[PDB]
Amino acid sequence: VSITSGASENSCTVEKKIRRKFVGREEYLFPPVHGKLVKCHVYDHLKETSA
Amino acid sequence: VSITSGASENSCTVEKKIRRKFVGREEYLFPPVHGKLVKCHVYDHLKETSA
Amino acid sequence: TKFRYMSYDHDHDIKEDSVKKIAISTSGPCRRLGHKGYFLLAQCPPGDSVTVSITSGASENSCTVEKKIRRKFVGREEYLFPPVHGKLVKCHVYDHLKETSA
Amino acid sequence: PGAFGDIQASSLDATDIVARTDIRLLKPSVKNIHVPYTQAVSGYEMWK
Amino acid sequence: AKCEPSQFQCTNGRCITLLWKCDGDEDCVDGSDEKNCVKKTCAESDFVCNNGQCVPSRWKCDGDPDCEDGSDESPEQC
Amino acid sequence: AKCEPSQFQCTNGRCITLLWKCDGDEDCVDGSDEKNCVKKTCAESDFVCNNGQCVPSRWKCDGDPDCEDGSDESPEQC
Amino acid sequence: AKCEPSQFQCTNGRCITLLWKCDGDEDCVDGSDEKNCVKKTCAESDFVCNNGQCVPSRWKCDGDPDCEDGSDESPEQC
Amino acid sequence: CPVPLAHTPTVTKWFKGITLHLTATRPTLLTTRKLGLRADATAEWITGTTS
Amino acid sequence: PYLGFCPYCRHSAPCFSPIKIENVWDESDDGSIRIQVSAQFGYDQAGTADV
Ligand SMILES: [Ca+2]
Ligand SMILES: [Ca+2]
Ligand SMILES: [Ca+2]
Ligand SMILES: [Ca+2]
Ligand SMILES: [Ca+2]
Ligand SMILES: [Ca+2]
Repeated sequence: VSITSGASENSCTVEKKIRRKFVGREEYLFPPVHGKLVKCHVYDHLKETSA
Repeated sequence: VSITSGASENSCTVEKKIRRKFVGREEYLFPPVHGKLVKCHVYDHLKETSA
Repeated sequence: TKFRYMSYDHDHDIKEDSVKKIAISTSGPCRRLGHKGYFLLAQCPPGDSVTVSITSGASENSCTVEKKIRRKFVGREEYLFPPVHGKLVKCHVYDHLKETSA
Repeated sequence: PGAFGDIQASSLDATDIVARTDIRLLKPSVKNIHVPYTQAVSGYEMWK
Repeated sequence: AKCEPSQFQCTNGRCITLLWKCDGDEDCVDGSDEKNCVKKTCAESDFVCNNGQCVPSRWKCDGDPDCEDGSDESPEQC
Repeated sequence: AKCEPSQFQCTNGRCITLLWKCDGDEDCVDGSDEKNCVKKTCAESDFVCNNGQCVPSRWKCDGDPDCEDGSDESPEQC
Repeated sequence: AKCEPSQFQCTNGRCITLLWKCDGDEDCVDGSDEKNCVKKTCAESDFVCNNGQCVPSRWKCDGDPDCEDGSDESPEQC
Repeated sequence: CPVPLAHTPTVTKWFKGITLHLTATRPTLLTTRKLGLRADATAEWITGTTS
Repeated sequence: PYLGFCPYCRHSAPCFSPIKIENVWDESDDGSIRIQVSAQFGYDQAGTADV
């Protein structure tokens, strides 16, 4: 995570094994146009939600 | 491929096994200066040609 | 602040440009840790090639060289980021002080 | 530690959590306030 | 009953994927978007794009997009 | 057998690669690039670099050199 | 000796770190920073940052940080 | 230079032998040798948890 | 907001930073990640909320 403005051009990072993730049992680089829909979990964008 | 103009800033992508390949019999990262000029095929940058 | 190179111009004279317009890369951009004479010292992420480049109008060419700059680590654990706490062991690092003679 | 269920509770909302993830801490050798901790990768992860 | 999409069997008897319900396009013949989701109607601290999408008004021209349609970099000023 | 460039023999008996057939660096004492091969200097609106490469009319100064000699981005004209 | 930092022993007899020998943040009462390293200040053509590590004022405010503390790009300085 | 310390391996002991419960996320080079006439030394780039 | 000591940031050597990674989660099936960071977002110096 890094800001790039003024004196505060600082960065920061830790070792995270953020491997490629998929759902279902077929690998993909991107969700396909279509073919099947399955229950999955995602971090929703509505910042009002609380986890 | 992306239109970085900022005016309609957008991008498109598709899966493709765009893997580096090499004519001849030795792996190389870049065409080395010296060795046999073996027969090979490449796209003619002259846009007036037709495939 | 500046570096110098022989120009392609047919009068064959040395031309200068500011060093902030140099960059070094292998996969992602490197950090230019120090420079002195015809030597650049940089820390780079692992990769299969090294590339030096300029970003200065006509002087925006670049050069790449095949080199197996694989990741390496002192000690006994293939750590990615230098550990914050642990044993200190004898390691060799290029002294960024450009006065030092190799 | 490191086996499945290395952390447990009767429910996620319960405050009676119990675990044994072999948590251990070392001396803070560096000036910068720290709390060096070493432990088994979560047994839930290994089981997964 | 649950069916093809595991979504909602809409009023006209069609297994419609709720993934499209909150989109502004009536997927079913009746209902669906008629059970209108939260169009917040944002105050002028936000600009409004061609989709009606709200985004922070200081980004109405900055060289980088904020709306899906990119109207926050529209040639109407930028 | 094929010559070392796998290509045409020039007048002195040497053979030369087509990669040099029209480079303007006459590889042989007679022939090679001396034999007619087509060059045209584009439209009169466009600019031209030291080696005779053209560049598009709107790129005569823009920060990105479209000739590999850099001529379309030199401080000598930008 | 070669103990907690495998480096030096201060006058209090404690193990103390040569890595922590020359830095504003000082250490054991003697057998430490006082015999300073090369802390020489550059010429007045160089800008001086809050850590006192000078850097050429030919740069200073340019959108690219040159000091370890980042002082050269501050709006308090630009 | 700083180098990490892999989590101390819980040791399980039994008749004339030991079981080391290694637990390290990064590849860690375990080595061991007997102090007898034959060292019989071994080395293994252990990863994750293993016995 | 507040500050912390990151194992690594702008100039490599571990240093303090107003922006520091505290935890990283990647349980989303879409592979998105949620970061906890030492800085605060959506709040002003006065503490008033602003996107
Ligand atoms: Ca709908
Ligand atoms: Ca915008
Ligand atoms: Ca020729
Ligand atoms: Ca150009
Ligand atoms: Ca000190
Ligand atoms: Ca600067």
